[PDB]
Amino acid sequence: CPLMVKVLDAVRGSPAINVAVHVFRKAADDTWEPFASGKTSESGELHGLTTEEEFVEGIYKVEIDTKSYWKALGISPFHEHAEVVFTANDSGPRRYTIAALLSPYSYSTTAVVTNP
Amino acid sequence: CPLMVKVLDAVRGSPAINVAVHVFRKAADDTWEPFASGKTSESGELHGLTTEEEFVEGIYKVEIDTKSYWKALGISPFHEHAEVVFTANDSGPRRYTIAALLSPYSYSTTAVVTN
Amino acid sequence: CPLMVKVLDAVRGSPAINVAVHVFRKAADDTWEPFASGKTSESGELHGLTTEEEFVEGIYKVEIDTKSYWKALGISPFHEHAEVVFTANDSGPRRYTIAALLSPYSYSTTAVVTN
Amino acid sequence: CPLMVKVLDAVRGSPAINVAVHVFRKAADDTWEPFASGKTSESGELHGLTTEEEFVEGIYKVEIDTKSYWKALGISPFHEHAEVVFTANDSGPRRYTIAALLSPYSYSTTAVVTNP
Ligand SMILES: OB(O)c1ccc(/C=C/c2cc(O)cc(O)c2)cc1
Ligand SMILES: OB(O)c1ccc(/C=C/c2cc(O)cc(O)c2)cc1
Repeated sequence: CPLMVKVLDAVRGSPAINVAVHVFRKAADDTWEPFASGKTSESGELHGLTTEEEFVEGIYKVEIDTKSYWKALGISPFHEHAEVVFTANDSGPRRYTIAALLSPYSYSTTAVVTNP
Repeated sequence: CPLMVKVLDAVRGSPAINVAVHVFRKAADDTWEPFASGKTSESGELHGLTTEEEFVEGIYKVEIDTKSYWKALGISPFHEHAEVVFTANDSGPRRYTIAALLSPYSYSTTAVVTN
Repeated sequence: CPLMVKVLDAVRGSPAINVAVHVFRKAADDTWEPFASGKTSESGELHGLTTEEEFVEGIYKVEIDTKSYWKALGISPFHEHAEVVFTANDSGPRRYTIAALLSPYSYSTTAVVTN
Repeated sequence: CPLMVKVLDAVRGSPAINVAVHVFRKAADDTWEPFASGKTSESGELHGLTTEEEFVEGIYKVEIDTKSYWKALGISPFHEHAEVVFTANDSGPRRYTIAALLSPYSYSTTAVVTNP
């Protein structure tokens, strides 16, 4: 798994389950092209977004749909979503974990980048 | 001052000074149009971005140029920038502070919304 | 004001008001002796804890009563309190702001140390 | 594993490896008694601190030695350590993950609490 997303809920102390995630990749014309999407599992994890072959060098945006997550719990949150934008694989293939910790008016995000 | 942005450095324990910040408002065609911008002060703060009259309900994006900040310090960072996207809502008098706490591979952001 | 404490609420997007805060200084016997305390203001801030003369180098603990804050809101929290333990060091004129951003099962804290 | 600790490094974008962790439990006389200790692995995880039988109801403190971690990397950090204090198992047995994300002048901590 070259790219994994993990989402946690800071209000409930739980994984954030069924969170929609959309990944885009910047194209040659500077537009964002759809690249992959999915939703988090019962463990707050989203695996299988892409493959080693498909995950080439580029600028990627990981959009986490936090607003829909909170609304389903009856909370009206501040943000529309949480976006994570980064250059990937420009020094060769790496494994990326994008983690986010969510609250209704705040979020934290970090990356764990490893060389296989 | 209906909108203020505050940026802090989690590595050095200081305000993040001279950081470029751009604010955009979502247009009817779903495109991001420039709304306001500036550079954070010595206290890591950016004031005077807009006025009560101009800051109507809508979807706004605050883009913080974190990459340039870390590069200026010789530190290789993860993110191209930090983006904060939110809806402004009229529900009594509201002032919005968007705060961001920066590290090379991580950031936190919160909103402090007061009367 | 060599030491200020600022507490924010990540659930409601507001200052955390009327939060009890206790500051301790580590004694020679390795026990925590009370140093200063108060309750955060309407802006989530606690000023006037100490003076330049009293705030000497040493190890300090700031304890924030997060549990009472969440209980007052009907929310069951994880932590008994939030504790921030640090050394004050003389290295030119320093002012310390200890900030904390609170959620029911999580908190972030940072130090803003300036001249 | 009723109690696990996970530590991440926000400067390097990596697990925080070889971080010392000490767990204490409040005794009847209100003193902190040593309960368990260990250090994080190459994945930033610390498993096997305790057992279901030993991890009874109580108030626990998890002390993460962040200062020693940073000093070994040549950084002089702000905090002495990061402390996490919580009541455990007072509504019956739960599984606890205590996570922390570290920077030299800041840290974030969250808990993931699950019912097996
Ligand atoms: O079970 B796991 O593999 C696991 C469990 C918890 C985390 C938490 C990460 C995290 C991210 C943040 O942005 C802030 C924070 O305090 C913690 C990661 C992996
Ligand atoms: O105008 B002020 O006096 C002010 C306003 C907001 C902050 C926010 C701090 C903060 C701390 C964290 O640990 C995490 C985070 O996202 C933000 C600080 C000072």
